[PDB]
Amino acid sequence: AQQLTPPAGTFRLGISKGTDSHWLAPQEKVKGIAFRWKALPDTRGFILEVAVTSLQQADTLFWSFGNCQPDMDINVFSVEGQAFTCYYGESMKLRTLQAVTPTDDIRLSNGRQDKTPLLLYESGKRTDRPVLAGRCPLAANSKLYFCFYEQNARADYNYFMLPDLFAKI
Amino acid sequence: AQQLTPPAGTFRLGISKGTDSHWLAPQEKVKGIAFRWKALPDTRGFILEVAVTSLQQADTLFWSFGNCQPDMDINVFSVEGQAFTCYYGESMKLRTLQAVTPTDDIRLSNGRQDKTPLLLYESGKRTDRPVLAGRCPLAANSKLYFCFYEQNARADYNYFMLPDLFAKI
Repeated sequence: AQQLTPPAGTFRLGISKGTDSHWLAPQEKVKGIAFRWKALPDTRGFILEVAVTSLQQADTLFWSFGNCQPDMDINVFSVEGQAFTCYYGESMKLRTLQAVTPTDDIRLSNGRQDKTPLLLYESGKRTDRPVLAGRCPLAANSKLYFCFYEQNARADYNYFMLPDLFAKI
Repeated sequence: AQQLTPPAGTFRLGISKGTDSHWLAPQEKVKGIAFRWKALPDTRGFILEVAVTSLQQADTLFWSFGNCQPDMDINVFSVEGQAFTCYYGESMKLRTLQAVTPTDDIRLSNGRQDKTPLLLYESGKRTDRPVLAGRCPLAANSKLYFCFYEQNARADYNYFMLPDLFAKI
C-alpha cells in the first residue's frame, strides 16, 4: 500500500503517454494503474506489483535506479536481461544489491539528464557514474512486478578447508 | 607440479629475504620452498600449496593479482580478510573471480610500482586501476595455500516466481 525503499539507492517510478512523461510523486495517483508494495520476509527487500487496468493516463511505465553517493569509490551495475546487480561502496566494504524488473529494456543512463523519464531513457551524455533507466510498455488487464533484494554471498571455499581438499584431489 | 593460471588475470609470486626481494620466474626454484599446483575438479580454478621447509633463501612470500586490460571498462576488488573478489568486464558482461590467500595482509597497490615485491607492497602512488598485493610471513615446516575459483551466480529471485511470492506474503 505504502511505498517501500530498496536496501540501498533510489528507485524512481515514471509514466509516459505518447511524447509526454513525468516522474511520479511519492503518493501520486494514476488513472488505471495501482501500486501495491510488500516487504520480503526472508531477505532484506521488497516486491512491487504494478496493477494495470487502463492505459488512459499512461501508455508506458518508466523506472530509474541510482546510488546517489558521489563520495563512494565504487558504484557499478551488471545487467542480465530484465535483472541487474549493483556493486556499491569501497574495496574494504563492498555491498551487493540485486533487482528483477518487468522488461530487458534497461539502459546505462545519465542521471543528470533526468528532467523527465523520456529524456533520461534517451540520454547519451558521457558519464563515469551512470544510473539505470528502464522502459516497460503497458497493457490493459495485466500485472508487472519488481523485486529489490540482498543476497548473502556464500563463499564456496574457506582457507581452513583448502589443505584437506588439496590432499583429496 | 606445473604452474596453473587463474580463470582471469595474472597471479604473480615473489619472495623476500630482509630488504632484498624479486618476482619469481615461471619455473624458478627456491631453497626450502616448493610449489605444488592442483586443478579444481568441480568449478574452474586451482589450489596452490606453498610447502615451506626452510627460510634459508626467503623469510617472506609475496603475491600480486591484477586484471591487465586498460581497454576494459570495469575492474574492481572486494577484500574480506584473507579472501578477495574481482569484478571485471562491462555492465552487459560482468564476470566474477574469487580468491583465498594465506594472510589478511592485502593492499590495493599501484601496478606501475612493481619492480620488486617490496616496492609494490609499499606503493602509495594514486591509481584508478589498482592491483592486489599480499604479504605472507614465512615459517619453517609449514604449508601455505591459495585458491582461485569461479562461482556460479545462483539468483535467489526470478520474474516467474514474483506473482506467486507476492500473493503468498
